[PDB]
Amino acid sequence: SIVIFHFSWKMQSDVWGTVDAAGNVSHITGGNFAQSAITINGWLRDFLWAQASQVINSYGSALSAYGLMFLGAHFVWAFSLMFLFSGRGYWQELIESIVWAHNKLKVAPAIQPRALSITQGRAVGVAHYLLGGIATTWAFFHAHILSV
Amino acid sequence: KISPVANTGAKPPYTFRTGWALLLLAVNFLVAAYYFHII
Amino acid sequence: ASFLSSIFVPVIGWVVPIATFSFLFLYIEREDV
Amino acid sequence: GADLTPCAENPAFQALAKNARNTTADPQSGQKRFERYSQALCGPEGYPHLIVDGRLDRAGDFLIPSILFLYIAGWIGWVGRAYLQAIKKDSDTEQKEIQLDLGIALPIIATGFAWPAAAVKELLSGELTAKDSEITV
Amino acid sequence: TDYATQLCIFTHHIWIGGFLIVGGAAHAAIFMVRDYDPVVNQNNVLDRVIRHRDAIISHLNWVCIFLGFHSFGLYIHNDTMRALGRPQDMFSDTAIQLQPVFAQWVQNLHTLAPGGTAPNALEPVSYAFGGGVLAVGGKVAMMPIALG
Amino acid sequence: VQRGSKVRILRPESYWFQDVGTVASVDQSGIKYPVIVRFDKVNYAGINTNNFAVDELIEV
Amino acid sequence: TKFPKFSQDLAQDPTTRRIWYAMAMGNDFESHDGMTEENLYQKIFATHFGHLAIIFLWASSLLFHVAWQGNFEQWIKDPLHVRPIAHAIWDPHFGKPAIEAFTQAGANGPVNIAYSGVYHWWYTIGMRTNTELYTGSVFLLLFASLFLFAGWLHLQPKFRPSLAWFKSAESRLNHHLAGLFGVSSLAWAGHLIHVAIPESRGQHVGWDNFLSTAPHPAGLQPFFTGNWGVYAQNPDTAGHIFSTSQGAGTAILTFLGGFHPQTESLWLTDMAHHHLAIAVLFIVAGHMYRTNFGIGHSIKEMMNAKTFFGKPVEGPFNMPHQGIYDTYNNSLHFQLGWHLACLGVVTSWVAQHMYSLPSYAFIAKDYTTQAALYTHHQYIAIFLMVGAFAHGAIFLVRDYDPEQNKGNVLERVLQHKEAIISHLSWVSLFLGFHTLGLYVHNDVVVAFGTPEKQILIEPVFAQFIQAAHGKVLYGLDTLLSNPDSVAYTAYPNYANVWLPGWLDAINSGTNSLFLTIGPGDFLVHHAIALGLHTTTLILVKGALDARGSKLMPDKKDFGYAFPCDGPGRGGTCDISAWDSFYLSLFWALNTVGWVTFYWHWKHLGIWQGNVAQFNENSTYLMGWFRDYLWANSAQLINGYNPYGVNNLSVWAWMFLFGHLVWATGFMFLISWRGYWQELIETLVWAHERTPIANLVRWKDKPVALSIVQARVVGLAHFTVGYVLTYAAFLIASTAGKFG
Amino acid sequence: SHTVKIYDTCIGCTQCVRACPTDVLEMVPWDGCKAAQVASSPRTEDCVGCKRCETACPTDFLSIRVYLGAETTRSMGLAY
Ligand code: CLA
Ligand code: CLA
Ligand code: CLA
Ligand code: CLA
Ligand code: CLA
Ligand code: CLA
Ligand SMILES: CC1=C(/C=C/C(C)=C\C=C\C(C)=C\C=C\C=C(C)\C=C\C=C(C)\C=C\C2=C(C)C(=O)CCC2(C)C)C(C)(C)CCC1
Ligand SMILES: CC1=C(C/C=C(\C)CCC[C@H](C)CCC[C@H](C)CCCC(C)C)C(=O)c2ccccc2C1=O
Ligand SMILES: CC1=C(C/C=C(\C)CCC[C@H](C)CCC[C@H](C)CCCC(C)C)C(=O)c2ccccc2C1=O
Ligand code: SF4
Repeated sequence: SIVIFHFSWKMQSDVWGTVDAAGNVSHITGGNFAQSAITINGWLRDFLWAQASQVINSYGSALSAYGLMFLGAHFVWAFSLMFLFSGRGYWQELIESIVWAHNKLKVAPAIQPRALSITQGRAVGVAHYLLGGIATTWAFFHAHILSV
Repeated sequence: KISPVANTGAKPPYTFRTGWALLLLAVNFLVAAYYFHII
Repeated sequence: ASFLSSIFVPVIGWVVPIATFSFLFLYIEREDV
Repeated sequence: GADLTPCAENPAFQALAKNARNTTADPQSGQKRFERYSQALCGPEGYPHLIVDGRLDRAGDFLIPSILFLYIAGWIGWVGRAYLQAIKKDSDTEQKEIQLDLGIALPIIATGFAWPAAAVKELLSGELTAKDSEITV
Repeated sequence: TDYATQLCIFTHHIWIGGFLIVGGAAHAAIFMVRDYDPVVNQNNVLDRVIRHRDAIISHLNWVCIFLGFHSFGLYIHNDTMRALGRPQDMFSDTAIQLQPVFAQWVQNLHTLAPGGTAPNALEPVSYAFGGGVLAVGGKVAMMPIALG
Repeated sequence: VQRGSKVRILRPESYWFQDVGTVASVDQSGIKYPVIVRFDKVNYAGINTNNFAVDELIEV
Repeated sequence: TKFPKFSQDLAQDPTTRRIWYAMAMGNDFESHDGMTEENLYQKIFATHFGHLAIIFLWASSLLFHVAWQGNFEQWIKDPLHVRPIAHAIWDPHFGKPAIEAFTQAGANGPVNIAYSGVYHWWYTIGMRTNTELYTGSVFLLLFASLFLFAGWLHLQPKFRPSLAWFKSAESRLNHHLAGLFGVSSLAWAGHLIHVAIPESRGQHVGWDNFLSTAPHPAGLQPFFTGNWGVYAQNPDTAGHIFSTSQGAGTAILTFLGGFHPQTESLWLTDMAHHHLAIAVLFIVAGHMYRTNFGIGHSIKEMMNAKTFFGKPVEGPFNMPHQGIYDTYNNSLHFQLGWHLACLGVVTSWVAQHMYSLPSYAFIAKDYTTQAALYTHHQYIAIFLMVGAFAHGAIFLVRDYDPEQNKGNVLERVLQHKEAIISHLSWVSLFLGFHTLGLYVHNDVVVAFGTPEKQILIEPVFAQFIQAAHGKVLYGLDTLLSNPDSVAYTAYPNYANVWLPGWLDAINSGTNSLFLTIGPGDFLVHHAIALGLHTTTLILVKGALDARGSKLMPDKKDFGYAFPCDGPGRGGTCDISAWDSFYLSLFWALNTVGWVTFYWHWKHLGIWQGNVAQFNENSTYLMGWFRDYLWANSAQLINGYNPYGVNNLSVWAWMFLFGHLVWATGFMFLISWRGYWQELIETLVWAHERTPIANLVRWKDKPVALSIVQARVVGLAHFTVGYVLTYAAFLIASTAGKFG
Repeated sequence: SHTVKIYDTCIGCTQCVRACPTDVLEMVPWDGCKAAQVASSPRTEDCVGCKRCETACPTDFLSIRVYLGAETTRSMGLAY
């Protein structure tokens, strides 16, 4: 994820841009990479806060879905943290109490319910953690250049 | 087996439970009557 | 009066840690307490 | 409340109706939408704010959709319960949950048009102390 | 000229290769638990690697700690100094500078290659290494990527 | 109890507490927990059987 | 080695685990080796005194630095346009541009601006000079010195109290209500009448002259003669100017009920009248009990009672409470788990009132202080509420005897344990499916360019409560808004003296008192209900399952905090009752963010004079990212820039600091031990095989952190970053803009 | 270090003693006239708390239990 930013911010700053017939190049961000890409706040300020303006303001336009896809990924990401941080022991106990309610109303299932395996819980998380991460910067990359 | 998991000692009508519930229910209808400007 | 901060800040950052960690380390590594 | 007014008196609703943003393929879908939302109450934004108080005047806001769900929802649950209990009598119960026996399910799915009539009829919904009680307390 | 395609095309393949490389390590372990025969692997290159696995990992652990301090810590030092109001103590281009002379060194060869080494070439292989600004319409297609 | 009869458990610290099941076998011996029982519902391990004492069981 | 004398087990550990676990359970006196109940209560009693000392010494610090390094004099002359400074700063690392940035609020050297609100509290209460603060600090130093001596005193054998003295419940409760609460409330009315209120009207009243000057021109005879109305005879005027004689009224006790116009704060005259009424009821409440004189109630008899006048009853409310008195007094965790809940609610009870009813002068206009105080107490309110269930879970484990209870309400609770856990799952699920989908329906439908189709529904019945207090903006004409109603004018006794002042404050709209609720306020209120339900579900489940559950029936044996039971039965990852506390605190923090983002964005629109941006854009979530989070963070990230450094450089550094700390916890949460201990074995091989480093060697063998330890370390990181991050945003966003 | 407690509900599966890596367990003859055998835990210092035996015991709830306690070099599995 740092490789794609090192490509994204540099080319916008140093390479990609508009050139005049005289020979003067006006890059997209104007050489901010030189002095701002040496501090973590500069990446937070000049790359994430600045270039994401088109995404949040995409509502009511053709790029409005990118604003949604940029956001729905954040949900899917934090949803990963359920399965990584937690453990099956909690979840099977909770399911046990819920099974009693179905036994009470005689809606008990034949296939007895079971919590997800330990390896699966780690698996389901990284699936969400990555899907939420990649899908986030996917829309941020799209809407930024599609406007610029 | 010292403690029964299930409770015992109550009849079908449940007079004591229903009496306090209807009171809590009546006051709820009262506050609604003030909201609807009935009173 | 501002000279007190010049003497109290460093001892809090240097002297007190060095004294506490040095005592605590030798205390926990002691064989008989 | 909260500076809530009817639609036509509100100038905001009058302006938003011009900017149609036709949803469907019909060209006049945008105008027909705003005209239909004239019945509701509009705030300073011009967006209709629905009152779910329970007023019979505003019953279409919450009351009518509310009943439409519960009739559908009880249809789904009552069908699933009867199909599940019906499977329990047969020999291999676990397999039918996966590979559905349509001979049993589709008659049950046909029913449920009147689930409350059947529901009140079953004063015994299977509840007893014979369930999973699961260490002493 | 289509800056949208270049980042998406660059970003896409960069992620695909990362996923596949991780799969290569997974199946390398699956081979071990399943198909590794000690009779076949007797004092070969593989058995000899398993027998000193501790030295391989312990030194790699040292490199990861060495770099992570001296790669991310420099950002922290610049972030700390810029907040302290000491912009001359940072690791920057005007302040203390860490120039990639070896990359600047290799860059210069490819610009001067079309003359001397592989002389049949007219232009440098890529204008990213060096040369002149190429302008398609108003957009710049590629230009020298300076390294600082 | 009789072999083959449907019986409920009262032994706590059991997966099938207050659950019905058939008696597969009964050991005519002095071993504690002689009666053998079988079930449809598995525990977490997947065993579908365990031995119980007669006092801990009420016939259904 | 014997580092932990409380544990022979940890001391006989060759690894470095002994160092970490010793830190953990060094405060757990119940687990200390050779600890009886008598020595237990005595050791706990002395520790309270030392903890009490740390409070007053910390209180002394606030007074010392504001006296030595604070512009309390200059702030009094212009409280609104002067920034209070907490303390000086001496960092050798600061460059010359930074020192110029922090030389703020008229300080010769660099200094930090204060945001606690003590300047408004010390000013309102009667302090007007820096030397007066020096006396408060020195007084608290000696006041703390008494407790530290008392704590050491009561550890000696002649002075060590007995266990029966500790178990005396009626006496402790009888004295606290009357003396601790009541007399302190009575005393507080004294300072307000003798010091604060006179100083508010310009009369200097210090220790030198409090005996000479009178609080009222009439003596103390109107109280004895029955002429109570003399004290409320002439009130302060609307044009009264604080700390001055202009518009000064002579009354000391009044019941105006509204806010002061100038300060936008409650009347000092009403606060003195308030605590006096409180002290009476509290003193009256004290004498109820049976302490020694034979007259009073026995809680044991009241709980174990089984009869009405003549009829049989199961107990109070026909409910059994046989062993509740013994369960309460004998179990310490029951009291602690109980008291933190009561204190946690009161902490939220504070915060809800401090922004609504500011009791200090010129504090509502100081927008940053008003926000930090609300965020402070609400964070604190939840740790106490979360800690309450943890000890409630611990009590069920170790301090609970089923035979002693045998049929009380507590035994009756746990018998339907499944219904409590089950229905809680319904409530949490029933909220989130429906609450989120409305945010999501509004997000999408606004994104497609049709905002009118948003599901907006007014918080109607909540308006009816606002209208039921006199707010006419909604036009419901309910009880206190309608003059014809009986509540507006009490027909038997026309004594509603509260009504004139109260109706002015609500219907003004200038202050924040029952602010205007809208459709955006609707959904966020239900989101809060989910955080409180789901956090309760986690805590209630583990607590009720603490003694046992299906996957681990014999959970009582292991204890509160154990890592697992093994890969058997396909699980056991997080089965303890400790892990329920663990997973709940994530919600308990998140539940604040929904509360504090709601507080911050709603107030920023009010303070800035733009109420629309909240009410308009708070329905769809994208407004929260764009209008609230994205925009307000502009000055923060620009704290230190390539061009220079402003006064907000600390918060930016703190903002990134919590981010790093928040992410460092993800390691201990995600990556678990078995990967790490293998890595440790390699480093051990290298050090034992590196030639020159063979000389130096560990005495304690290095091992990976335990499973429960890593959980502790991970959450502390998750929490610290959650705290410091929002703090820098809360302060810098409000302070840089000043509302 | 640890404590491995064996309860009355054993039936002599011999699965616990096999699953143990450190040979903490042993099957001994029981004085029960009709009871074939029963498990034992003679060398408890070598227990490494891996809970394999708890996974092996097929009773409804486990006849054998491993309660964690004071650690040492052997229990923590430290070759160093
Ligand atoms: C290399 C980075 C660095 C360093 C080393 C410092 C160092 C310092 N800064 Mg500082 N600062 C920095 C960067 C740095 N700054 C940056 C980038 C900014 C933003 C512009 C600031 C802004 C700043 C302000 C605004 C202030 C300081 C202050 C201070 C001093 C605090 C000393 C003190 O009270 O005791 C140490 C402080 C503690 C709180 C103790 C440690 C706390 C731990 C977490 C808890 C303690 C218990 C512990 C865990 C148990 C073991 C200990 C044992 C003894 C029991 C100290 C000299 C203050 C100052 O001037 O001095 C009064 C001050 O007010 N700094
Ligand atoms: C206010 C009253 C109060 C009292 C008297 C107690 C007392 C007790 N609690 Mg308790 N607790 C409380 C409130 C209280 N708690 C609250 C509010 C919560 C909710 C968070 C808890 C949650 C809780 C849990 C989950 C557990 C206890 C346990 C215990 C017992 C052992 C204490 C222990 O492990 O040593 C204290 C050891 C520590 C390591 C504490 C300090 C660690 C902090 C978090 C470090 C933070 C890092 C740093 C300072 C910040 C740096 C800042 C950065 C900017 C640099 C003890 C009886 C434990 C037990 O076994 O009970 C029998 C247990 O498992 N409590
Ligand atoms: C931001 C979060 C974060 C950070 C900082 C780390 C840090 C680290 N991880 Mg890691 N990890 C994380 C999240 C994080 N992890 C998450 C979320 C996961 C789950 C996927 C993992 C999973 C994981 C694995 C599986 C492995 C690591 C490894 C490592 C180490 C690599 C060595 C290195 O960079 O040198 C250390 C560099 C740093 C700590 C960076 C900051 C240090 C600054 C520059 C210095 C501090 C200043 C000063 C000294 C402070 C003094 C203060 C004084 C008052 C006490 C390092 C300790 C590897 C490891 O341990 O092997 C080496 C490894 O194998 N991690
Ligand atoms: C880890 C990355 C890193 C690096 C490389 C630096 C580097 C530096 N910092 Mg810095 N810093 C860092 C992280 C880092 N910082 C972090 C994380 C913080 C926040 C806490 C700070 C905060 C900070 C402040 C506040 C200040 C500095 C300053 C400095 C400078 C002076 C260093 C000094 O006096 O130490 C002296 C160093 C040594 C005595 C030992 C260094 C190690 C030697 C070279 C090891 C060599 C090993 C050898 C090759 C092996 C031999 C093999 C054998 C077989 C022969 C220097 C440029 C100062 C400054 O003003 O900067 C200009 C200063 O005041 N730092
Ligand atoms: C009248 C007699 C009397 C008094 C005054 C006290 C006073 C006290 N006892 Mg005590 N005690 C007594 C009789 C008395 N006891 C008797 C007879 C017994 C034997 C039966 C005991 C047995 C006993 C034990 C066993 C313990 C105490 C403890 C305490 C202390 C409680 C901690 C504290 O300061 O809370 C202060 C509490 C308050 C101020 C009230 C609660 C907080 C409310 C919400 C504040 C009001 C709201 C208001 C808005 C706050 C604004 C704040 C302002 C800054 C803005 C306190 C010093 C405990 C202690 O700390 O150990 C020393 C303890 O462990 N006592
Ligand atoms: C954004 C992150 C996130 C989300 C969404 C949830 C959501 C939930 N958690 Mg949770 N949790 C999280 C983070 C999160 N958590 C973290 C970080 C922790 C700390 C480890 C926990 C710890 C935790 C515990 C300890 C517990 C929960 C519980 C719950 C549930 C409460 C029921 C509820 O409110 O229903 C609302 C549910 C939702 C809003 C999500 C439903 C899914 C969506 C809306 C619909 C799905 C359709 C899908 C889009 C279409 C299919 C597409 C196809 C590709 C398959 C719910 C599923 C509790 C529980 O389950 O008990 C009932 C519980 O006990 N969680
Ligand atoms: C006996 C008696 C009576 C005589 C009473 C007389 C003649 C005097 C009694 C005076 C009293 C009762 C004085 C109270 C003294 C305690 C004081 C003054 C201080 C308390 C301060 C605290 C606790 C801490 C305050 C803090 C500090 C220090 C700060 O600086 C900031 C605020 C805060 C943090 C709160 C009368 C004739 C009536 C009846 C007969 C019996
Ligand atoms: C939530 C959670 C669970 C519980 C998760 C469960 C039980 C997921 C269940 C997902 C689906 C929704 C179950 C039901 C699937 C039905 C077939 C869907 C009905 C069919 C219609 C939709 C058509 C774990 O088991 C776990 C284990 C280890 C670490 C972390 C965790 C963890 O975080
Ligand atoms: C990194 C990591 C380790 C290895 C971490 C180790 C060995 C800790 C090393 C940290 C050293 C000791 C420095 C820490 C110093 C702290 C900054 C201050 C702590 C001192 C307080 C007591 C005052 C584990 O052992 C582990 C175990 C289980 C789950 C996750 C993990 C895990 O993530
Ligand atoms: S916590 Fe670790 S040992 Fe315990 S069940 Fe989970 S993965 Fe297995």
